[PDB]
Amino acid sequence: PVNPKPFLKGLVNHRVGVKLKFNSTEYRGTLVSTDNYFNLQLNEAEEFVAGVSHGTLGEIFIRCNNVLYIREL
Amino acid sequence: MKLVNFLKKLRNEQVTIELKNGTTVWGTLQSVSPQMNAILTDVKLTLPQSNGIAMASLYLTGGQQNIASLQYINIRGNTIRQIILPDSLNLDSLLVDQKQLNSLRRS
Amino acid sequence: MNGIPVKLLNEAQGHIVSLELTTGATYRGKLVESEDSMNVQLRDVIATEPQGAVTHMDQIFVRGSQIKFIVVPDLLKNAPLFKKNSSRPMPPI
Amino acid sequence: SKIQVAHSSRLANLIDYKLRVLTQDGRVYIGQLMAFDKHMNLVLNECIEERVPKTQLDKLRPLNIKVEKRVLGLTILRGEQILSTVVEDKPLLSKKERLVRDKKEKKQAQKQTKLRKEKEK
Amino acid sequence: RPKHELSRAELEELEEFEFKHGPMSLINDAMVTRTPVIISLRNNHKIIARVKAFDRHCNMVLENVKELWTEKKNVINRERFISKLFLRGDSVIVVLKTP
Amino acid sequence: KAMVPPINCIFNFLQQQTPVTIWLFEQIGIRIKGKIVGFDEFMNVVIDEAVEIPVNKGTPLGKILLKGDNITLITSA
Amino acid sequence: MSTPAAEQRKLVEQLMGLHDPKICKSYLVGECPYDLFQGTKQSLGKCPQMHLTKHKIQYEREVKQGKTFPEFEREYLAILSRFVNECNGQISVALQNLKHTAEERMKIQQVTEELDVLDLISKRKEVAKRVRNITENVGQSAQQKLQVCEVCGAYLSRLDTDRRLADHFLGKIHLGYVKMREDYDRLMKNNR
Amino acid sequence: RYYCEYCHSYLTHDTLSVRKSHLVGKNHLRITADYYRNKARDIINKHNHKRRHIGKRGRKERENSSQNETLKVTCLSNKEKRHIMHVKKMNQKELAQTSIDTLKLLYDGSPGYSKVFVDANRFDIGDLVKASKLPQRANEKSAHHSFKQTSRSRDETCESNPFPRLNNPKKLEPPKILSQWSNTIPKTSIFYSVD
Amino acid sequence: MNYNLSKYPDDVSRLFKPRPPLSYKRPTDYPYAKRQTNPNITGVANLLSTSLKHYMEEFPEGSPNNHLQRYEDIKLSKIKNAQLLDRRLQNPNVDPHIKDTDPYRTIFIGRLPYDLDEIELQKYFVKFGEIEKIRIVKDKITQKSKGYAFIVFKDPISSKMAFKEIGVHRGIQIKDRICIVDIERG
Amino acid sequence: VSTPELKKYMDKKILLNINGSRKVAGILRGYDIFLNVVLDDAMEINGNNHQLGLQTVIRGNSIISLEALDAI
RNA sequence: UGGUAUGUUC
RNA sequence: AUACUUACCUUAAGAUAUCAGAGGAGAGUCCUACUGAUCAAACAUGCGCUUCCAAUAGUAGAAGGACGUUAAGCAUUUAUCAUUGAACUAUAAUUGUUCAUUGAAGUCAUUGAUGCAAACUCCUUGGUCACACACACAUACGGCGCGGAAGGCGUG
Repeated sequence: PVNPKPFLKGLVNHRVGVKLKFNSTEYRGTLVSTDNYFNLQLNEAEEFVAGVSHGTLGEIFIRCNNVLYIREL
Repeated sequence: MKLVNFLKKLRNEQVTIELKNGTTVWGTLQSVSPQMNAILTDVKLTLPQSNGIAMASLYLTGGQQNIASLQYINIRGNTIRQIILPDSLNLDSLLVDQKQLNSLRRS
Repeated sequence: MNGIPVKLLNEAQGHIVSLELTTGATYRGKLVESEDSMNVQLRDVIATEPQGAVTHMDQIFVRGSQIKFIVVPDLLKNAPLFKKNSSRPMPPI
Repeated sequence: SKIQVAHSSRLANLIDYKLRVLTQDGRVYIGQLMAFDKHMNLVLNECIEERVPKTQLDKLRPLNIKVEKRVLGLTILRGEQILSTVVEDKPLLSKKERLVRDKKEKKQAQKQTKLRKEKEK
Repeated sequence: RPKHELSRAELEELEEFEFKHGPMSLINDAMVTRTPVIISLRNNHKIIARVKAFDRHCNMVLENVKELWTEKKNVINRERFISKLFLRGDSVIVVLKTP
Repeated sequence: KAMVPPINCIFNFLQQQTPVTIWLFEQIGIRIKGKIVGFDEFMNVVIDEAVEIPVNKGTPLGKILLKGDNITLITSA
Repeated sequence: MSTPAAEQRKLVEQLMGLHDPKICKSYLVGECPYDLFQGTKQSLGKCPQMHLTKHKIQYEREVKQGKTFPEFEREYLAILSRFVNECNGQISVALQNLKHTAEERMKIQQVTEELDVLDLISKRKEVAKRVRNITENVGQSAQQKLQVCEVCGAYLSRLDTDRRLADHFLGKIHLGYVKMREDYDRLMKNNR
Repeated sequence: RYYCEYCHSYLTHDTLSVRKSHLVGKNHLRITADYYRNKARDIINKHNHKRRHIGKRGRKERENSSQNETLKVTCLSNKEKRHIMHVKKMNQKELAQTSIDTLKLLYDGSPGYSKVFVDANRFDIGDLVKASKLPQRANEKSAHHSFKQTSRSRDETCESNPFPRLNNPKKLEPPKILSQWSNTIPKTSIFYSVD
Repeated sequence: MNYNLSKYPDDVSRLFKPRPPLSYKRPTDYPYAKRQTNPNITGVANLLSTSLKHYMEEFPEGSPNNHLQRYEDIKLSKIKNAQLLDRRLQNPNVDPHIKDTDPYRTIFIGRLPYDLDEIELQKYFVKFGEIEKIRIVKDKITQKSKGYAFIVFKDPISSKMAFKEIGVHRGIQIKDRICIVDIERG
Repeated sequence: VSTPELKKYMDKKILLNINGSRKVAGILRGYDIFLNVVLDDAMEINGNNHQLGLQTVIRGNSIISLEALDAI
């Protein structure tokens, strides 16, 4: 019924979370823009190493090479 | 807007290349493919402080007698991690991007 | 387009070749039918796992990206693909 | 190894040289290239594959090193799991002899085209 | 829209439009305001440097590179100052821009 | 019977809305359980009601756009 | 395409009421004749109506349990009847060409000249002349030795062995036309 | 587009169904087999001799070698050396093509002859024999041979042919000898053999 | 090794006796179950806290980009040239040379010769209808013939027929050139 | 570009290997130009047994080779 | 506007 | 070899080095046997240039190997789990000890594998070249013979 491109254009301006492949880097922030190669741009992101935080980051560009999934809270 | 054409303007430049295996390669550039398959001459390569696969790749190239001195090495694109240019070269004149200037003039 | 090595791999069809995989398992058998994407099919396959043991498959089909190399027989040392100045007898219109 | 590899040569000029090509594992293949492509898939004549064992690696870490050599003959190696290639040994016949051989191949190819034109008539 | 059926020789204009108004807004802001960015790489080589050029493969030219990694045996931090660098987009995990 | 291509296999798997077990990469990766709602040509599969269980205490995850390069295997639980 | 990712994108874009003229009813029921003759020498060109896989899956799910539509079946029956009439006209033209080749002017003149000289001892001479005329007729028929295929209307041979004939029967034209004949016979058995 | 380097024939846009059918047809088989045979014959027949290195020999070697003896050189005419080298080439090719086939005809009445030596009921390579029959799509290739097939099935047991001497066997072949050294055979046998 | 599926004869197969099987030894790399990059990569928030304060203190100012400045100067020069072209093109009722009669009988002949005269143009225009006025347009900065003229005839139908006869036969052959005629397009 | 020649594996039991040990034995129902494999009645084999649902689809990136368990 | 391969007759 | 039938297919595009100026064609584009500069290729050509080219006034030796021998050389390390029975150390899916029934795969290799070290033998390569068996050198060595192999630089 749905496709990842209308779901991902509608995912803009939401507190989303992105897990990486390494199980020690998870970035949770507000999505700004996303291209057709699915590169991610976030704002006021937070680092999550194995669940626990380390500090706020801000405007950040997450490459689609190292993403595993993106979630909606 | 591929920056391999920036490296095509870097002939006879005495650079270093850190590979993804971990090897630092000091040598002069001769040519580079558009797929970034770069050939180098007057080369010495060194694995710093380990990775036993990188030590095997360092020794099994002939000319070891851990700085290995080799005459001519071609390097594949996906094994290049980063390349360090000499600081005496001016980046403001080599990055003029004449193909991008012609594409902007064609618009 | 295709290139010389994929034409050489398509040349030695129906011959005893030996593959090595990326994991370390070495296969050896008769090539059934090679493709341009190097997804090659072998028959009477003898296999050596990276653990060391030796087994025998009847009909294997390996994907081209998980191949380290493949050994063709030596009589393909002299091939017309290796000729540099072979002219072309009047291609059709 | 005092070979003095050419200073401005590429893969079209390095053909029929006894290469010593390195891979990601370090499984070094020694042999003559006879063809390549865009993905750098190299055929290797009289090729040998050499490695070092895990016990020899401790001695290699800072002398003699006992490498393990297997014989592959004429193989065809892919360009994905390779890292670097160098020129180890020069071929048998020289540049002038290869030039005379290439002129003989061109004259033989022109004679073959004249024979095809004679058979077409 | 499919990529092969857009047009011929006008894909560079769409690539520049995606550069100005897409995920490339941070690499564009760093090269015009000369702010230092922190690129974390796939082998713990964190780079603090200024961006000089942009590429489709995210091949980035960096000037006044201060790179830092951590050796875990025991725990030491080793840094290096490199004047000019051409970084491949394969190694890049993430790019952070400071305000 | 006939041939069932993988795109139509995932399309029928989408229509039936069976319970889904999606595997991933090795020991770092974590097996996910959910229900498929969307996919594309690069196999970026969108799943809902996701509970993750590591390789041999599951936690809810919500709605997930799982990318293609880590997807290994899809089963109907 | 040169890349397979564009091929997969094309498959997604062509895979993702229902009584509309845009949907090919012969493909919605199944085995469209414009699909079974796509790239062969007997090609009809291109189907003007669009083909879809999601509509075919919905029609299969409806015909599994829900219901059936007789209008698309009647349209497919009319299309199969028109194509079978065109193929029967082509087979009749091939049979007329074979009958004209068997009844050529010089061949009938040679047969009449052989039969004019065909007329105990006289009965044995007439039997030998009839055997010679049969040998001449067999030599005249062996110059082509082309039969007529009873189903697909192509040309066959009697002296040809069964392996080349089995290679002939496994084509796109013959499989498609046998499937169309099976569908036409099923619809004529259901209607009558 | 596709070009066969062997048959020197072109093709349309590169279809796998056409290229697969091209390597099965008989003309490509003949040209490919003849080309491989001629290239193997050329790389065997190429006498790549070593480049000679003649040095100024020692004095005492010259006083020793020029006083011992002078040997005689034998040499033949053109047709003689041509006929001898042609006989040597046919002998080399008939030795390269031959093989010892004594175990196949020596265990012919064995109870497991139909399970190993028949080469069609073999387990590991019998599917390769049963797969490519060369199905003879020409009627003349099937109508040419009019002899029996004598296909021995696997299900032949020990009940069939119980006594191997009543069912008429063949006397085994004698050990073949070299025809150039056939004049030194003992002309007198040990025992009297009849017929 | 003894019996083959191969379509080649036995004389080819004796030449195709393959290499002996490869002598297997123990591998050196990690297996593909263990092939991965490094885990537990820490976050970049520690560099923005302590290392950024030492990094900004050593280089408070960045290097200027001469290539980006040259590209921006080229874009600004192109924008200024486009603005000057728009101001020159945006700024037929405020022209004294175009103060003739209505354009229904006023045709325009363009790409004419630079050394032509008004008498030959009037003789060419009066062949297919009576001409009321003729005016050759020139540049204001220099007194050179640009090759354009406007001829207003007495009737619109005769002027339209003259323009069709002059533009249908690949341009009217005016004595050194082929000048086509069309509407004034006012 | 080219469709892989898996026509001989149409109604036969195959055994995929996944990345060094995950041996999924199933019945090949369909494939693509990406070597994505559709298996009916899958079964995980470990050196123990584990069932993998009725139907499954397996990504061609993790697929290395496949053994034809059934005779052709 | 064509190509590749195969089977009959002269 | 001609004549005919059948099976499959009938094509991703654009271009051929770069920069500056002048002229022509109705801000943008094209052309110049148009002009200057850079670069690439080919053919010649020279730089007291760089490296190598094996005794014969002997029965040798340089480079690369043996997938050759002594050599089964010398020194080390392993050669399956579970249930139960007669005793049992015992936190285990009785692990440890002696014997056995049964259950799933079950590398061959222990004359095996790794490390160490010497000797002998045999293969492919060369200028196995022209004169002579000679007293030079702090500006360390008259590189001022005929060539060949590899390479650098410069000119047309």
